[PDB]
Amino acid sequence: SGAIYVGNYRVVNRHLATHNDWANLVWEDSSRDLLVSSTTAQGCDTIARCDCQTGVYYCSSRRKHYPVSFSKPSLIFVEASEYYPARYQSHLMLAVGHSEPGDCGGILRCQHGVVGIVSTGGNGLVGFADVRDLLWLDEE
Ligand SMILES: O=C(NC1CC1)c1ccc2c(c1)OCO2
Ligand SMILES: [Zn+2]
Repeated sequence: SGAIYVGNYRVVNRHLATHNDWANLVWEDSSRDLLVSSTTAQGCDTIARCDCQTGVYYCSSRRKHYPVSFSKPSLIFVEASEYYPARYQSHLMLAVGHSEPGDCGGILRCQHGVVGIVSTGGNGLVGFADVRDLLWLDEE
C-alpha cells in the first residue's frame, strides 16, 4: 500500500483506490494504475520534474529503502499479479529490485523529490508508475 500527498491531492495505485478515493476523484488511468483523490488535511511530499534514472524506493516486502537505477517511462508487458491479468502498462519505469503485489504504493524518490510509486513486480524487477509527466499536481 502507499500514497503520495502533494498538497490536498492523494496519489494512489488505481487498483488500491478506496470508495472514498472514487467519491472524491480528480483523475484516473487504468493503463497507468494511477488515481488521484481530494484530501481535507494537507500532505508533506513534492513531485520530481526531471529525467533522472537514479533514486531510492521503499520495498514493503523487505521494510528497506533500496537505491536503484530505473528505466525511462515506457509501455511494458506486465504479467498476472493478484490484482491484474498479464498485460501492458504505460508510463512504467523499470528497475532491478524486489516488488511483490503488496509493495504497490511505495515511493520512488530522486534529488528532485517523489518520482513515482511502485505499481508492478515480477522476475526480480520492480516497476514504478511515473508521476513526473503529470505536471498539474503541484497547483490548484
Ligand atoms: O518479469 C516480469 N514479470 C512478468 C513476466 C512475469 C516482466 C516481464 C516483462 C516486462 C517487465 C517485467 O518489465 C518490462 O516488461
Ligand atoms: Zn530527478
